[PDB]
Amino acid sequence: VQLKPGTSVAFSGQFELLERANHKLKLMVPMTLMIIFVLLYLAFRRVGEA
Amino acid sequence: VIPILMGYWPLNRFLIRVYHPLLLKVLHWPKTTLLVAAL
Amino acid sequence: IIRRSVANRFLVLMGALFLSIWGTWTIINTPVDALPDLS
Amino acid sequence: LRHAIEAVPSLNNPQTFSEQKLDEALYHGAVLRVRPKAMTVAVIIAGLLP
Repeated sequence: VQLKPGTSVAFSGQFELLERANHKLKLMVPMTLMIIFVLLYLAFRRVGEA
Repeated sequence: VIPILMGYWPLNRFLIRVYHPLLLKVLHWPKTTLLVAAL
Repeated sequence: IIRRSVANRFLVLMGALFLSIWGTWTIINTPVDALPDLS
Repeated sequence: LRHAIEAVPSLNNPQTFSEQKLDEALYHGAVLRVRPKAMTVAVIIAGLLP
């Protein structure tokens, strides 16, 4: 496709946000486990039980 | 933190040799040392 | 303050590792600029 | 220097006309304590020269 002088094209939709939202989730899911592990160990003072 | 990872894990002779006599001579006369410091 | 910290040193090491990871992430994700806004 | 002068020489001064050990105390406090001060000065100058 060729564009005429003084014309532009852009893309958008719901996906624009999803790719971001999901990404952010993948950053906080691990940390959670971490802040959970440090607690479980503190409860048993041993890594095996956690 | 430093104590934990510290428990887990030629040149000074020259400094002492150069410091000994000056230190002795300074301790001999402290007042003159303070005066030259003021100057 | 020093003895009670070396006592439970495993938790201190785990916290230090978590802090290192968090600081690395914050460093790789920190904005940049030349000079602060003086206007 | 305070640790040095506190450890050994706290017994001879009560006897008047006693300054030989008072100087040996400062010597002890200026022979084992030279490496820390030299290291501090060296690292302080080196972390700023660049």
